[PDB]
Amino acid sequence: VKDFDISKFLGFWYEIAFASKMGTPGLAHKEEKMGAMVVELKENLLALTTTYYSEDHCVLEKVTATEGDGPAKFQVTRLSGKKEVVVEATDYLTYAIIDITSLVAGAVHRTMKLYSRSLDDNGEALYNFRKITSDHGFSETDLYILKHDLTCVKVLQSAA
Amino acid sequence: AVVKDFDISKFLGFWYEIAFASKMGTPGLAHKEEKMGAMVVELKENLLALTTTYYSEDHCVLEKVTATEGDGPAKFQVTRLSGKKEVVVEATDYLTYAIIDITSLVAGAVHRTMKLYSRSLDDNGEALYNFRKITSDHGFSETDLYILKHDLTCVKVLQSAAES
Ligand SMILES: CC1=C(/C=C/C(C)=C/C=C/C(C)=C/C(=O)O)C(C)(C)CCC1
Ligand SMILES: CC1=C(/C=C/C(C)=C/C=C/C(C)=C/C(=O)O)C(C)(C)CCC1
Repeated sequence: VKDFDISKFLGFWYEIAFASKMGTPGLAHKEEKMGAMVVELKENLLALTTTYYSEDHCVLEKVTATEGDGPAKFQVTRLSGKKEVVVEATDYLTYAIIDITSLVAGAVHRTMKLYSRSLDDNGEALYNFRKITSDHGFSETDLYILKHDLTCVKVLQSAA
Repeated sequence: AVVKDFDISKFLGFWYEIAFASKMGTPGLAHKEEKMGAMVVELKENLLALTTTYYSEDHCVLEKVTATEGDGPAKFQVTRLSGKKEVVVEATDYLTYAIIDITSLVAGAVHRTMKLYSRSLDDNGEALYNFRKITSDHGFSETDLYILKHDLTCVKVLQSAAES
């Protein structure tokens, strides 16, 4: 996305689907639980709190992202384990498809996800996710549509 | 029928179950573990012999069953000791997929289930898109759709029982 403006993406986002190779497984173992994300802007850094299911438990991760050479490219430096997240597509109103490249201590991981402001009528967004991820080298076998168990969402709604 | 220039000749053989809708229931789907479902369609004479596999938690079940035509082209009737089923073909491109509507009678649940069959395991994009639109205007929420997990353990048992 060239013309990007983060004021528009602040807040609570529901993780609808992900694609991973890768697955182982993671997420879930058984049963899958849905994930979610909170985007805040904290002192010119993007402060982020995600939740997701991981072998028997709902993980909560709080992270910081610094903007990386314009537009919709962000970078998360973990203990010298980088992640690179790019906004691939967005209609600026209901959904955003994200591309994550992470280096988890040697291991490279290439993830794509579909976030949505809503748990309902995500069909157009889902169809675009399937076109874009096949374009990025993922097959149908690599896409996971999250089951609508909300336990983790609810945990994140409450606080952190 | 709902599609009206249907010929079963076009639909014989192997099909994967890609998604279903049930209300819501739871868981449903399946339970745990989702295991991919599938079907073999055989034309005996005056009868459609169908053999299905699905995960009934402890194992993959192969179930063989018969269907007869029930006036109007795309409509079939299958009777089981559990109840009768009216299945109708709602949509098809005649080449890669079919969306089926099942009105069931299993001892009292006047329920419907819609299922998406496909010829293939990839490039189901447009079929899935359609399926979401049709299930939507038939009373189903996104919550009621079940996109099947690509675990193929039952499927390979179906393929192989039919293969050899
Ligand atoms: C969801 C989302 C966004 C994501 C931002 C970041 C920073 C995502 C990081 C993801 C990681 C780091 C995932 C992982 O490791 O699984 C932005 C604000 C672009 C647009 C609105 C929706
Ligand atoms: C899949 C499929 C077809 C299905 C036929 C029948 C007879 C389905 C019965 C389903 C039941 C009886 C399901 C259940 O109870 O879950 C036909 C040949 C129309 C078109 C090609 C794909």
